[PDB]
Amino acid sequence: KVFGRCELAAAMKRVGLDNYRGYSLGNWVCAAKFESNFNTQATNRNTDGSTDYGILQINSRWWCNDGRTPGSRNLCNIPCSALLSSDITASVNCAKKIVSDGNGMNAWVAWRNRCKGTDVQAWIRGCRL
Repeated sequence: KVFGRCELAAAMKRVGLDNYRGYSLGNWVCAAKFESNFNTQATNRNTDGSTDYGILQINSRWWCNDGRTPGSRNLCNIPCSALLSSDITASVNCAKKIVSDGNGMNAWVAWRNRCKGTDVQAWIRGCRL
């Protein structure tokens, strides 16, 4: 599923992401935009052989098990395919573990390079949340 901007904002808020660990909703919507373009089915392979999954492009090396990443840790206890669902709950739950990880949202390279320090409030502008 390809979410609309405000639709995703509302789904994320409902599942408790707004200000989770100090990160406003605009941060999460911005990250989804640049990581997957709001598409739950997005997958991208990495150079080390691991693969990024879903709306938040969660990496198979540490977070999920895709059965093809030798030595993956699967810290979120889920098959990576679960992250491609039209229901963002699993992705959000795993993201909550990642952001609590100590590095914050810097774990997401697109957030660091394209969202960090920008007026992320523009991302939820006009939405009825």
